[PDB]
Amino acid sequence: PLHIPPLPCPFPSEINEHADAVDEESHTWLAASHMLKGADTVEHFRRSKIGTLAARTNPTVPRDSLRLINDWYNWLFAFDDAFCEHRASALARALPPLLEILDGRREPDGSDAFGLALKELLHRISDVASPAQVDRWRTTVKEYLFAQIWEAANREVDLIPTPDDYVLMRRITGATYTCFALIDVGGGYRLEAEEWHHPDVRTLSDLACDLIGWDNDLLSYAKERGNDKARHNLVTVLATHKSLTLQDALLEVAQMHNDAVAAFLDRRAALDRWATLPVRKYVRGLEHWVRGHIAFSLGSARYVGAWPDDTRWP
Amino acid sequence: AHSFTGRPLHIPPLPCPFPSEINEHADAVDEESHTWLAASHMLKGADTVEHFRRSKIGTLAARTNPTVPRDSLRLINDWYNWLFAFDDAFCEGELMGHRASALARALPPLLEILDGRREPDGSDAFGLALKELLHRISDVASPAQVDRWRTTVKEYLFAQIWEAANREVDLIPTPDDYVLMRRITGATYTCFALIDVGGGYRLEAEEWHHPDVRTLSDLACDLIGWDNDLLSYAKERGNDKARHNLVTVLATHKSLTLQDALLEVAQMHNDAVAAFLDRRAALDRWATLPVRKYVRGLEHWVRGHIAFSLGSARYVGAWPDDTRWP
Amino acid sequence: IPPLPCPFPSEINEHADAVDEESHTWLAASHMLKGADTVEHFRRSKIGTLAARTNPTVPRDSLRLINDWYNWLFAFDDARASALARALPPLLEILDGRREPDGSDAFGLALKELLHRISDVASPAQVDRWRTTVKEYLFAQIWEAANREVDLIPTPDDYVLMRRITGATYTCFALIDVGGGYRLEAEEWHHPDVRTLSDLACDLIGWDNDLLSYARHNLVTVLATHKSLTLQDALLEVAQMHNDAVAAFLDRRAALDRWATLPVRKYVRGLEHWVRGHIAFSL
Amino acid sequence: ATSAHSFTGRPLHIPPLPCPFPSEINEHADAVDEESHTWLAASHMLKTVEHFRRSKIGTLAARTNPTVPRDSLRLINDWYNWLFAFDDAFRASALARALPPLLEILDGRREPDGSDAFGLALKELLHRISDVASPAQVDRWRTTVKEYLFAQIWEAANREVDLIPTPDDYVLMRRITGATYTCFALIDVGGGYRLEAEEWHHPDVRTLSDLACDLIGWDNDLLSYAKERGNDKARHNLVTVLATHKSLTLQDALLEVAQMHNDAVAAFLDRRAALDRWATLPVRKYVRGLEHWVRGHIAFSLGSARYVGAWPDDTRWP
Ligand SMILES: CC(C)=CCC/C(C)=C/CC[C@H](C)CCOP(=O)(O)OP(=O)(O)O
Ligand SMILES: CC(C)=CCC/C(C)=C/CC[C@H](C)CCOP(=O)(O)OP(=O)(O)O
Ligand SMILES: CC(C)=CCC/C(C)=C/CC[C@H](C)CCOP(=O)(O)OP(=O)(O)O
Ligand SMILES: [Mg+2]
Ligand SMILES: [Mg+2]
Ligand SMILES: [Mg+2]
Ligand SMILES: [Mg+2]
Ligand SMILES: [Mg+2]
Ligand SMILES: [Mg+2]
Ligand SMILES: [Mg+2]
Ligand SMILES: [Mg+2]
Ligand code: NA
Ligand code: NA
Ligand code: NA
Repeated sequence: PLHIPPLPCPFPSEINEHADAVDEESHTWLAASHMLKGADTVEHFRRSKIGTLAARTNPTVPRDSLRLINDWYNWLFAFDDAFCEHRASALARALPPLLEILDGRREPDGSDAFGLALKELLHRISDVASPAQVDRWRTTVKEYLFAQIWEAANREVDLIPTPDDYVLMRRITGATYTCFALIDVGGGYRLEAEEWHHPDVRTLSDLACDLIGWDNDLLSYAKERGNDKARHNLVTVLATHKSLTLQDALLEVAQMHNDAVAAFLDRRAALDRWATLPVRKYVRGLEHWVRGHIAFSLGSARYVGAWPDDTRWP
Repeated sequence: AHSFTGRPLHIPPLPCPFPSEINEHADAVDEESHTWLAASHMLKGADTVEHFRRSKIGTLAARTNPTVPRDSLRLINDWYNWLFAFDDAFCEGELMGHRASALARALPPLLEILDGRREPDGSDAFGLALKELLHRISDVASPAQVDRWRTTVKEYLFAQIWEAANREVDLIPTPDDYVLMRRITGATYTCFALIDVGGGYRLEAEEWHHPDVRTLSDLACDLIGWDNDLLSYAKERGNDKARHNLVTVLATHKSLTLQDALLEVAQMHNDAVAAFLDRRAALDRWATLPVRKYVRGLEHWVRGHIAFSLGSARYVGAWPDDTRWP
Repeated sequence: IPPLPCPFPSEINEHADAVDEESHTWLAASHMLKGADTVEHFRRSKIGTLAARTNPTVPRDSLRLINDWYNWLFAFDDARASALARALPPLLEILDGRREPDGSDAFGLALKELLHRISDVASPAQVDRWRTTVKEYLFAQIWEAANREVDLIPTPDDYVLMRRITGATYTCFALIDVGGGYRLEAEEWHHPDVRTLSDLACDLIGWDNDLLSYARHNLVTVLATHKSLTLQDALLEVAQMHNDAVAAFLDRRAALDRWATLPVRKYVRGLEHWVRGHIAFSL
Repeated sequence: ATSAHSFTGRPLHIPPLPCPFPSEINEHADAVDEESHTWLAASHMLKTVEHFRRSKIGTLAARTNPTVPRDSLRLINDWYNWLFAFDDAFRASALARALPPLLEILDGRREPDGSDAFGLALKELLHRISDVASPAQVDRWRTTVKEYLFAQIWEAANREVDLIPTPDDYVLMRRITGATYTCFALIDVGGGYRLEAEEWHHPDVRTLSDLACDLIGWDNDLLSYAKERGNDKARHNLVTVLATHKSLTLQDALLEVAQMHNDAVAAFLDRRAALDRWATLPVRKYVRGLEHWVRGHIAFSLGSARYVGAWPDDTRWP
């Protein structure tokens, strides 16, 4: 029997007071968008309680911010499942129409579910964000879209990516940065250029991004075995490239998690010496995101049901 | 050069009211930067290094950055030499450039170097040179400026996968897809990102990201990409059917003669210049000194680039002798 | 008394009466007011109605902080040039965040508490923005005393310039972005268009207060004295200046609308709420 | 001008003002100084002129701004000339009432009178700063000038009632009575760069700026003490303030100013080490600007006929 290692995290575990209402509202939005073809797919999303992830990762934001962020999470889950998760060339050639919409240079066709929804989200983000904040978000979305071609490339040649390549690319394949980009926007504040881009702030963002990607890899491993051999998963990557048992691969992912937490706490102590209020709120945002994501992933029907009944949990 | 049309082509004029200037350090820095490129071992062939020497890449750096001090010009000239060498050897090359999956899978080691997360291998000429340039930019730029440059480089690298995607299935991109992607496949934004750095100043978040500044930057980027497409068309017929070229795209998708394709590129250039002058008038009403300096930077870049493209051995020699110039 | 037309929205913070009571209790606890009659006058004045009408969008905690600051200003206004100038360095020391205040000055103790509470919800740049406006307001008081000391009515040009800083309006404009939980960047705040709108709004509030409250430091008196006008003609010229400033505000706002970021738009709506809310409170 | 022997009847020892900051001078010092002195002559602000010439104001500009290009040094040199002339040339009530016309010129709401030498010059300098600075940078400078002008009323208030100000009041007010902040406001402008709001206003950067401002004011007070004895009993001078309020001999007051100097240097180095952990390149250039200002000011003041000449012949120099 497999033992899932614990994912210790000293960060506060909180949830937005608007979780229940906004989750239902954002799910209804997703259903109305026609981004998902199957009624069964719509129901699987509903059961996953995507709005619980939104509320746990953004526990401080006002209701209208949570709703906007929840709609964005729903777009990403839908897009990730429907577009991304065969042939790198076909998928690369599909991107420019979407990039046109993202740059606001073209009206989507009436039949383009993903384009119509992305246009609406860009407009709604633009209503509550500065041009710098909008571009910050847009840049992260573009990197995410192009990162999906890299996943398609690995599937096309039927290779498990190497640890070095995977850990680098996992930071942008997961879209976590596109959600970090809405922390200040969601809270109604705005980090200045040298606040946002400060090496300490970037380092904490990168470690938070690693933690969320790796934590999802550990907990989503079981359901990913059912889809292209869990190719894009640190458990599969370490098992394959270090010739580990599944149990030892799970433990190595837990080790990398613990080491990233240690690295986060160290850099945070340095940042604490100089950080302004806006930077402190953003870093607390990263902490809520990492901890809220673990709470969500351990409890979501998206991940839990795929684990065999005899799997042990900490 | 062998003629590729039934009757001589007339290269249309590329009118531009922007000042045409050259950095006073052009001659000395061109030679210094070329020596740096040769010393880097990024280019394997002596013949390749010689064709780069003949192209006078430092003339492009000096014309596009005419105001910057010598140390700035040298750094920017080294960056242009990196881009020319990399674009020719990697992006448009036989091994990586003809399959989306191969090019995509080759990027992560380079991205690692770009993020300052890894020492290049002693034999990785492109990686060692990129690490050196990252460090030299970091010496004279704020973290926001370095990240801005790094972001434009990542956008450029990812964009190359799309070019490879087109080569792989042997298709000419449609006009709408090509004009969108041509703004990021050409690395022009990575050079715009060094205008404030080069001049010793720094646009703040809302200056850089202001819709008016982004619009002028996008129009400048269009002009440079299309102007390069017009003048590099002849040399590009010799590699991959000039697939990534507005002339090929319009000729193919609108069923135009090459002469009519060239004229439609010139019309698009004239439209972009008119759009630039219109948006510049709006920006003039609010622009701070740093924003005005950056926009003058865009104007110098567009005009200096036309002068380079009309005069560089990289482009001129591939045109048949019966080609009429503007 | 001529009308003061104003196309800016008239709104009130829903927390007006709850926070007015809380803030008045805070003022009574501060001992900044000596007389029981003065404390009762302040209670009945509903200073929190001015705070709520001039800051109608801010959350309750922001309204409470701003209401306490208005109470500090009104108390400080209620309580010669040389004496005034020499009284400032101890307030400045508290303001600088350089030393804890003595039990000795009620104004110092409360100013320190407000600085701490502003620092808790503002960036260092925002705190320094507010500090600068408070210093200018304090130094501006000396100028008023200078005129009183030699029994002079100030000239129109001197009065209109100094009236912008004698009234402390800029100290309240400095808490608009803070109160709303956002922050204008240096080049947003200091853009000539944003400074011009800030200055026109400050002009309007000062001139509106002068006219509605109508003595030596009053635009009606200044114009009547220096332009040899009847009281009625002085009142009308003040109303004309008001209408000209409103017109100037709308035209400059139209120019700003071309380029303004969302934070700048929110701030400018803040100026509009302040001008209109001030008139609503005064009437 | 001065005495052979001490006004105390014992030779006075001027304590050293130790400082590990590099002493540098702008390569354009001599040329720009002459040009700036010409400018001042042409302004008609001086009606004094010969002592300024001998004082070599341009040497202070060049020592305090050693890295800036020639055009920046010239602008800064003209501004120093404006300040030295104004401090010399300029009752609390009369002084307070003289400020608004100057404030109007500063805020562009008024043209100066054809006869207003100081207003005409201030207008020209504002426009020349505006030519090479962002609106935020111009407002930074404008704000420090206003604070400087208002601070002169506090000096007039003490003079009017004949009070020596207390150490706590004087030390606070000395940071704005001296106009030092108006010169710090041109460090980034002079260098062709610009600190962001949260760079400029960071507590570490404000602390270093305030300590640098303290150092320059106290160092000037120590070295200008003899000259200021001949002007309103050296009322506005830390030596007078400490001697009066802490019941010190003048010799012990000089030594206490040097102790405060050494304490401020130590505090600067400690805070600079903390700032080193986060500082961006523009912040590092500005902080190096503060160091050059403090050190260049000591070099200038110790060698200046403006200060050295007033001390008795038996004074013991460091
Ligand atoms: C893009 C997306 C799916 C969701 C958006 C919300 C989000 C950033 C969640 C954090 C978890 C992880 C990085 C999601 C993407 O990985 P992966 O594709 O392995 O997600 P899965 O394990 O749920 O399938
Ligand atoms: C990236 C590079 C090659 C040069 C760096 C300098 C630069 C941004 C030049 C502007 C011209 C054009 C956008 C070059 C890339 O396209 P293309 O591959 O069509 O250039 P080519 O026509 O010279 O081959
Ligand atoms: C304002 C002025 C005089 C010059 C501008 C240059 C400047 C800021 C010099 C630093 C030294 C000191 C603060 C001068 C003002 O004090 P004080 O009036 O005691 O100077 P003094 O000792 O030269 O008379
Ligand atoms: Mg997925
Ligand atoms: Mg995925
Ligand atoms: Mg997963
Ligand atoms: Mg290319
Ligand atoms: Mg090429
Ligand atoms: Mg080309
Ligand atoms: Mg003085
Ligand atoms: Mg002195
Ligand atoms: Na700010
Ligand atoms: Na000011
Ligand atoms: Na700025």
